[PDB]
This record gives sequence, structure tokens and C-alpha cells, in this order.
Amino acid sequence: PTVKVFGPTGTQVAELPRPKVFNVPLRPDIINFVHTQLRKCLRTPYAVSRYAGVQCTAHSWGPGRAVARLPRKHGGIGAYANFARGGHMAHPTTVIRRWCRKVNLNQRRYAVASALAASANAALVEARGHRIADVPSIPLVVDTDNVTKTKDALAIIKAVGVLRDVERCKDSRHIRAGRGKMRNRRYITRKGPLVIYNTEDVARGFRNLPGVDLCHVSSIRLLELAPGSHPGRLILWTKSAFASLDDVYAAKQNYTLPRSCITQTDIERILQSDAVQKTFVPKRDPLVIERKVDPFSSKEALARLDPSGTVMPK
Amino acid sequence: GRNVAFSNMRRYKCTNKGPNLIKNWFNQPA
Amino acid sequence: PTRIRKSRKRRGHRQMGYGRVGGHRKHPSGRGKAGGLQHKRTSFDKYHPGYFGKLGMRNYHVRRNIEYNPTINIDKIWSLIPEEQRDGFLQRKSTTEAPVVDVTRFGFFKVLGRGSLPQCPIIIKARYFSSDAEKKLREVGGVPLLVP
Amino acid sequence: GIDLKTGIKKRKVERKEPKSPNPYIRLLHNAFKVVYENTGEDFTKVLTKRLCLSKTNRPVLSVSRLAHLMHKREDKIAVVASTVTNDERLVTIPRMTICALKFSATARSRIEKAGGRCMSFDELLAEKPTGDNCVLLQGRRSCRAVCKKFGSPGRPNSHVKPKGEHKGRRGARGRHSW
Amino acid sequence: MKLNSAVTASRRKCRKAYFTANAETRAKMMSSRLSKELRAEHKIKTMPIRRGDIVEIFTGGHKGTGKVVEVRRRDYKICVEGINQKARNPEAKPVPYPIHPSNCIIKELYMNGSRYRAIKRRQERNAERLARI
RNA sequence: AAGGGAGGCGCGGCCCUUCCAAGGCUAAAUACGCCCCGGGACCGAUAGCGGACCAAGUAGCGCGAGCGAACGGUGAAAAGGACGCCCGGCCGCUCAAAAGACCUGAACCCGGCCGGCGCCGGCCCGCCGGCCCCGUCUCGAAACACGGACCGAGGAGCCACGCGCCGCGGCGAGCCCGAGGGCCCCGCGGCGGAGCGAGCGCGAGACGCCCCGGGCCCGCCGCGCCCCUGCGGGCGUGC
Ligand SMILES: [K+]
Ligand SMILES: [K+]
Ligand SMILES: [K+]
Ligand SMILES: [K+]
Ligand SMILES: [K+]
Ligand SMILES: [K+]
Ligand SMILES: [K+]
Ligand SMILES: [K+]
Ligand SMILES: [K+]
Ligand SMILES: [K+]
Ligand SMILES: [K+]
Ligand SMILES: [K+]
Ligand SMILES: [K+]
Ligand SMILES: [K+]
Ligand SMILES: [K+]
Ligand SMILES: [K+]
Ligand SMILES: [K+]
Ligand SMILES: [K+]
Ligand SMILES: [K+]
Ligand SMILES: [K+]
Ligand SMILES: [K+]
Ligand SMILES: [K+]
Ligand SMILES: [K+]
Ligand SMILES: [K+]
Ligand SMILES: [K+]
Ligand SMILES: [K+]
Ligand SMILES: [K+]
Ligand SMILES: [K+]
Ligand SMILES: [K+]
Ligand SMILES: [K+]
Ligand SMILES: [K+]
Ligand SMILES: [K+]
Ligand SMILES: [K+]
Ligand SMILES: [K+]
Ligand SMILES: [Mg+2]
Ligand SMILES: [Mg+2]
Ligand SMILES: [Mg+2]
Ligand SMILES: [Mg+2]
Ligand SMILES: [Mg+2]
Ligand SMILES: [Mg+2]
Ligand SMILES: [Mg+2]
Ligand SMILES: [Mg+2]
Ligand SMILES: [Mg+2]
Repeated sequence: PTVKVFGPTGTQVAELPRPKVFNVPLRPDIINFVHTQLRKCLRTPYAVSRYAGVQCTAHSWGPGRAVARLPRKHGGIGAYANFARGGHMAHPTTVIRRWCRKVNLNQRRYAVASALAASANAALVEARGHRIADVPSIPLVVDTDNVTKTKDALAIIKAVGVLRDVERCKDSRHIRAGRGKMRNRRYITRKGPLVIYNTEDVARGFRNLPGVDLCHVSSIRLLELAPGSHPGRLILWTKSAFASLDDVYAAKQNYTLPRSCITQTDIERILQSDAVQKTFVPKRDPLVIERKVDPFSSKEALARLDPSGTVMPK
Repeated sequence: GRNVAFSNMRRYKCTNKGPNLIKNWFNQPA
Repeated sequence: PTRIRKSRKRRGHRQMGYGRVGGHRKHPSGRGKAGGLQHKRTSFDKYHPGYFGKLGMRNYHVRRNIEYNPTINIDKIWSLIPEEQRDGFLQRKSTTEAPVVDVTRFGFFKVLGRGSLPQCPIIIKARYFSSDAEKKLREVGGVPLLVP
Repeated sequence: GIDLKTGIKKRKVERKEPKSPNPYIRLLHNAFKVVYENTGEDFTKVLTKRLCLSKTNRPVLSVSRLAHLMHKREDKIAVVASTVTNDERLVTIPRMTICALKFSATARSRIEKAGGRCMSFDELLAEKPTGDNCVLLQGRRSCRAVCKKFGSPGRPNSHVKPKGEHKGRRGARGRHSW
Repeated sequence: MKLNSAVTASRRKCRKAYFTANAETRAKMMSSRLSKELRAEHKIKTMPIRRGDIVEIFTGGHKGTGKVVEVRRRDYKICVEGINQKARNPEAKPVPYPIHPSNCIIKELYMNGSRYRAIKRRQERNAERLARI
């Protein structure tokens, strides 16, 4: 099986063999685990000040003055309690919280490969959120050479059929709902296509477009492949990147790709096949259950038990 | 009955008074 | 994650699993390991025999790499030979061409005798041998050698 | 009121399901549970139960132990609901047909170069779902180092070692040592 | 997307920059379009507003054309002639409704030596850019 | 004192291995507040610094050392309130709107008009039936045991490290984002793999789906017998 390769015009111009990294099993659980750990490794620490609440002078007045026993400032004002106005925190936050998390190298690689495998399905890409109604193929390889003007980059995206995804991103810019707009996160835009390039100057023509991201094929980012921790991203591939993918996995040293496995479609097929149906065997018939009623009421109800009639009816 | 190996860790020193004995690594990428 | 933990399923319960008659106090047994001979003696005797006292000679400074001593069994000797030449060595068992294995090159000093060797002559060069390692090797037709 | 206490015991909880997040495990479990439901076959019953275990109840099996176990019945299919590892201390491997959850790479290469077969459980469920000429096998569930410390070292009938480091002598030199 | 790392993209710092700006920056901040005719003539897109310029207003509830009588740089606004709050008396004085300079296109420019020279300076720099590109 | 120092157990003797005290200079890789610059899954006016307010270490308190608050928000524009009438009020005026000393404007509590005279249940409705004050310590609370006039807002198992066990993921006789060097690439220890013995040291195959027990093997303690290189090797017996 071979992927198609289209021009910057829309016509079909080449065939190229499938890279093996798309044959890896689909693991939403592993992608969620890695996405969590790595996205949590990007944080900036925060903490309250270490002197806060404790710069004033306060001591307890003791019993015998008809007041509660907390420490008090000269004059009698409450202080040094978490329940006093102007006191310290009960357990102040501290920067020695462990902010990062560790992930093994195989697990990181496996998450990248499962995200790429998900990217090559016309069903998970449509179920993730992108608009793929007018695309020729989901492994989408287009020869572009060098794009330097946004107008020509938009022209290619139109000529291939990814124009509604970028318009979805463009017409969704709004101001977010909460406190987050006081903290340099005022606007939200949706996400569209990801362009992966190898030898070809494209960033200067694609970057401006809303909802577009750039990734050089030798260093692929899981947070870009699975935004929101949802795997199937729409990827516009350069010919050179799509042709150097296998070289990249060969450059990974003492590493082999994980073994491909079957799907619930394959289990379903096996079970309904004849080699498994030939060994079935029917169960015994179930009990027959009625609701208790008084046989002595009438003649037929009694005659279910004793038909001869020796027992009187009532 | 608790069957645990005894922890062999030393008590913290100078946590709020003396020289700063806590070294962070927020600067290693820099 | 704070949102999946036991402690927050106790909101509205006053004491938080610590009891009304007993309660949660600061240090109702003392701090650390104290009391092991008096009021924790049942614990210490049940679970930690030989925790108190003294045993044996003491060395004021141990030489870690003098006392270091790695070891290999004879059931492992044939796996140091790469996989692509054992078939040949086994097929053409030779008194005149025999495999020579030097185990200090692989980082072992003494050779012990757990297991068995294949029926094939072999020279083994180490720095010390055990009695039945020698026995089994000289029983399969190998030779023990001492290496500098 | 009714008395449902005397002569009756507390009910019992066992794993009716695997709690793995792995879709391969979940699918194999549902499939073999269906086969049990429709055929009987305590073989499929035991296999369905074994696919629910907790990975300390599923030790590994080595090719050398398997060769020893399948000796003089070499024509039967070994079935292992765990990983098969390799044993470099066995210079020559025989030809065997093994079916396992996972194989190591070196184990797969040694089995194939001997001449035997490496099967999966979907392979098993297609070619033979009820285990005619299969043998279910498992490893030593009490091979873990953790299970060697369970008990009361210090009690005079224990034969179990203590947990940390103990540098003294009191109670450690036999009876009449306290 | 920005690239320069000595320039903040922080809302707090940007708003504090907009307030508490010094007078030269404030004057530059109070600019407006030239009309099409002056764009053709001077080959320049925008100018800082000034007394003696005639301005045509839109987008507001006070739409018209008038001369710039006053410049309120603290407020960043301009008092134009004829554009007022509706008064109560028939006699009482006018009171200017303050217009913000970006709600205007300048229609006719006050000229003097400095205005001429700074315009020619700006043209030559835009020409350097146009020769580079 | 004259050749001397050291070799993680003292004294005396003979050696070996390796250095030259009682004088001096010296970059780099390392650490850090004030002040300036950038960033943040941080706080949002009883929070966050004590201190967001033209005048905070200010006003105020103490002989003194020293202690130390409270107070943010009209409107797009001040357009910040015409004219008339009584002798402060009324009318109305600006404005989208009085938002009129100011955003919204809850509760507790109160004044004027209108209606009527505690919870649960039945009935349309004032009858009949049931109902001690909660929280707490306690064998036992309605207690003549303690706390609590009312209302608002705040208010107490979080974090770091170490130890045990359980679950899940990856790889498996192996495993591993040390530090560092060029969300990607390369990257030592270490732990596991053999134990036992104070130590000199010696050193495990024989059985078994799994579990439990039996048997046998390795070390520590003891003892027959045979021998080669010998208080050393072999072969056995016992708790
Ligand atoms: K203080
Ligand atoms: K009190
Ligand atoms: K009190
Ligand atoms: K305060
Ligand atoms: K790894
Ligand atoms: K990754
Ligand atoms: K809200
Ligand atoms: K508890
Ligand atoms: K108790
Ligand atoms: K205590
Ligand atoms: K204590
Ligand atoms: K202690
Ligand atoms: K103790
Ligand atoms: K002693
Ligand atoms: K123990
Ligand atoms: K404007
Ligand atoms: K010595
Ligand atoms: K010393
Ligand atoms: K010494
Ligand atoms: K304050
Ligand atoms: K009480
Ligand atoms: K009491
Ligand atoms: K009592
Ligand atoms: K009570
Ligand atoms: K009570
Ligand atoms: K009473
Ligand atoms: K009473
Ligand atoms: K009372
Ligand atoms: K009481
Ligand atoms: K009392
Ligand atoms: K009391
Ligand atoms: K009371
Ligand atoms: K690691
Ligand atoms: K001994
Ligand atoms: Mg007090
Ligand atoms: Mg505070
Ligand atoms: Mg309870
Ligand atoms: Mg207690
Ligand atoms: Mg005592
Ligand atoms: Mg404050
Ligand atoms: Mg108000
Ligand atoms: Mg009271
Ligand atoms: Mg509250």
C-alpha cells in the first residue's frame, strides 16, 4: 500500500511507500499518560512570600480577660492565625513542590508513534474535530518546494482542500470566560492543520495563518500531535518529510517499533467465522415461572394440579 | 503489627533560621 | 491529585477518621524510634531480632575495591561467546582448535561451578577457581588456566 | 425480622474482570468469556479467569523451563498467559509450539531459529478456542522476593529474615540469646 | 507573532505604558489619517494632530468638520470648533465635546518650517524602505 | 631535634612504596539581596507585601528601646444640576440613565400603606394528632454540666523527603530523561544477577502446571576413612 502525493495545484503526481510507524497499535491510555506528564513538565513555580503574616509582633493574652486565646498585637487585634485577618496561611505554598515528572524513553517514543498512527485514519481525524470532507487522502503528501508568501500558502491550502479547517480556526477568535484574561491569555483560537517539513523553507509562508503550526520532521512534538490529549491531528506533509520518516526511525539507536496487533473488528470476524461456530452447543431451556394463585378458587386452576377431581374444588 | 524497615534519613537542619541549605534547579536550562 | 483522595471524602464528619474517644493529638507515643526496650519491646522483639547490641570485628576504613570480588558460574560461560560462532565451535569440537574464554576481560575473577557445560572442550582463564568448577570442566575436557 | 446470620457466612469478592487499561487484554477477555458461555469447556473457563490476574499472579516462564515441561510431549501446544523470557544458560533449544501474551525479542529469535512457532491468543482463539491438545502452564507464583519477608522474624518458629539492617546480637544468635 | 524579547506582551505593562507616557510619546500616540488627496500629494499615511488642521469626523454621535481649537494631551483628545454639548440657555457659552484623534481624518494641514521638514524626512526614510524591498 | 614525613589500632626491630613541612603569587568552571529587564496553569481589595488610594514605615501610641492602622471604582463626555413658584421645599432641566457624590447594592434590623394572628401530617385553613436545645465529653444530657443576642465575609490533613504493601504502563537476565554534551538525539555509576560466615574464607541442580510438605545440594559447628603438591585435597556421617 502506497500513499498519494499531490501538487501545489491539486493534481496527483506521485506514489510513495507507507512508512512502518503507522502500523503501531492505538493506545489512548498511553498517549494520555505521556501527555499528562510532559504537559505538566512545562510549568512555572509559584509560592507566597515566606515573611507574610509574620512581620508583626503578637502574643497570646492568656485566660482571665474574657477573650479567646489567639496571639494579639499591642492593642488587642487578632493576628498569627489562619482564621485571623492578616495572618499567615495554615500551610504556606512553597516552590519545593515537585513540578516535573519522569517518563521512560521507550514510553515517550511509543506515545509519539501512537499519535502518528492515529493521525493516519480518516475516522479519528473526523472524530477529533477537523474538517476533512473535501480532502483527497488522510496521509496527505503534497510537493510544495518553497512557499514564502502567505497568499501562495493559502493558495495551496485551497487547492488541496484544507480551506474550511483554517476558516474554522480564523472565525473562532474570542475573549476567554474567566480571570485568565488578566494574565496574558486573553484570546482563544481553535486548532487546524499541522505542517511537517524537512528540507523546504515553508515556515515564513505558513506561520501567519490562524490555527497552523510548524514542525521539522526530525523532532516531532506530542503536545502538537495530540492537542487536548486527543490524538488525531490533521497533518499536511511535505514530500521530503514523508520520505525521511523511515530514516528518522532508523536513526533512533537500539530501538525497534512495537508489534502490531488486531482490532475488535478482527475479534468480531473470528467469532462469527465457522471454525469457532462449529464447536457451539445449546443450553438447557430455562425454567417457566408463574405468579402464585389459589388453585381452589376455580375448577381449571385446580385441574392444573389434580385433573381426576378427587380433591373437592372448594 | 507493623513490619517496616527503619528509615535512615537525617532530620532537617536550619530550615527557617541559618544559611540557605535548599538548592533548586530552576536555572539549569539557562 | 487532591481531588481523588480519601481525606476529602470526610467533609462534614467533625473528627476526620481519628475517633471521638481517642482523637488526634501531637505525639501520643513519643518521637521516632524511642521506647524500643521499654514500651515498644513487644514490637521490637516480634519484628527486629538483633537490633540491639554488638557483633564482630570493626575496621576503621574499608578498602571497597580491594574487597570487591565479582564471580561467574559455569552455566554462563557459553553466553559470553557471541551467538554467531557457538554453532560452529559446537559442531567442530577440537583438541587442536578450542575456544578460549578469558573472564577477566568480561570483568569476573573467580569461577564457581553451578550448572553444567555442553559436551565440547574449552579453555577457561580466570584468577581463581572452585573445586567443582574445576571438576566439571576437567570432566568435559576443558583446561583451567590462571591469568595475570 | 428474619435471622440470616447463623450458619451463613460473609460473601466473597474476586476479580470478575481485568482492570488493565490495555484494549488487547479487554478484547481477548470478552472474546474468551463468550466462548466459555457458549461451549462450557472448563479449559476456556480457566483461561478466562487467568486473563484477569494482577501481574504478581502472572510470573514469567523461561524457554528452558518450558522445554523441560514439554519434554516427551513435544507435539502439544503450550499456553501461557504471561510473558516468555529467555535463558542464556541453555545452549540448545528444542522445537516447540508456544502461545503467550508477549515474547521477548531474544526469546522469539531463539524459538524461531530452533524451528518452533510463536503464537498469539487471537491465533489460539481462531485455530482452536477450546484447547484440544493444549496445555495450560504457569510460573512460580511465590518466586518474588517480597513474599520471602511475610511473617514474624523473631518468633521461634518463623524461618523468615528481618527487613532492614540489624547490627546487634540480642535475639539473633538463636534461642537463649535474648 | 512577536520575536523581539525586549518588548513586553504583558497587559499590565502595556496599560501602564499607555498611561504615564511622556509628552513626546503622547503626541505621537495622538495621530490620525490624511485624506486621499493629501495622501497623494505628500505620499504619507498618518500625521500627529495640531491646532490649525481641519478635520472631518465619523463613527460618532458628533459628526462634522471643523478646526482644531485645543489639544488635551492628558486625555488624548482634541477640542474642535463647532462640536459642542447641547447647551441649556439660548445665550450661554459653547462647551466643546472632546473628540478622540483616531475618530477623524485630517482634511487640511497647518504648515510651517518644522512640519515641512519632518514630512520630507519621513518621505526619504519610506523611500529607503521601498528601495530595500 | 636532623635528614625528615605518610601508608584509618598502640609499642620495639628490619624492610618496601611514595612525598619534602615549618616562606609566597595565581585566571576559569561556583554563589548571591538591593536596582533594572523579561516571563507566570500565582493573588484579586478582610486576598496579594504592613503599604494598589497626588502626601505608608504615613496618621496615631510609648520617657525610651520600639509598636503601627484604616481608606480602590460617577459618567462616553462634568455636560456636576436651566426656568418658574413659595418662603429650605416643590416643579421641572443635563443625560441612554441620575449614575446627583455617586457601579451593582444581599443579610441582620427598621418606617409608611394593605392582609392575617413555631415544625411535621390530613383536610383549603383553622381544627384534630405527633414534636424538650443544638454541638460536645460521657456508662448516662432537656438538664440546675460547658459554648452559642443577631447577620455578613474569612476560617483548620496541603507540601517535601524516607520506609512498607497494593494496582497499572514499558522493557526483561537485564534495566535506567545522572550530571553533562549536541516535548528531539547521545549519555557512568547504581540496583538485579549467589549465598553463608565474627573472620581467614569457602561456594549451590534432584526431583515439581501452581501452592504446601518431603528429599537432596551450599555455608557456619562438630566428627569416620583414603591420599597428591599436605593443619592441603578427596569421600562420607550428625543436630
Ligand atoms: K514576628
Ligand atoms: K480560646
Ligand atoms: K478557649
Ligand atoms: K494584612
Ligand atoms: K526506557
Ligand atoms: K515524547
Ligand atoms: K465565575
Ligand atoms: K482512621
Ligand atoms: K483508643
Ligand atoms: K507526647
Ligand atoms: K514526644
Ligand atoms: K526521637
Ligand atoms: K529504642
Ligand atoms: K565486644
Ligand atoms: K523486620
Ligand atoms: K477610533
Ligand atoms: K599499616
Ligand atoms: K588516621
Ligand atoms: K594507624
Ligand atoms: K493590612
Ligand atoms: K465537652
Ligand atoms: K472533659
Ligand atoms: K463517665
Ligand atoms: K445534649
Ligand atoms: K450527652
Ligand atoms: K438536672
Ligand atoms: K433545668
Ligand atoms: K433550662
Ligand atoms: K457532661
Ligand atoms: K459550672
Ligand atoms: K470543661
Ligand atoms: K449551656
Ligand atoms: K529513569
Ligand atoms: K564462624
Ligand atoms: Mg489572645
Ligand atoms: Mg495575608
Ligand atoms: Mg461516621
Ligand atoms: Mg489514640
Ligand atoms: Mg522500666
Ligand atoms: Mg491588605
Ligand atoms: Mg449606588
Ligand atoms: Mg454564654
Ligand atoms: Mg463564609
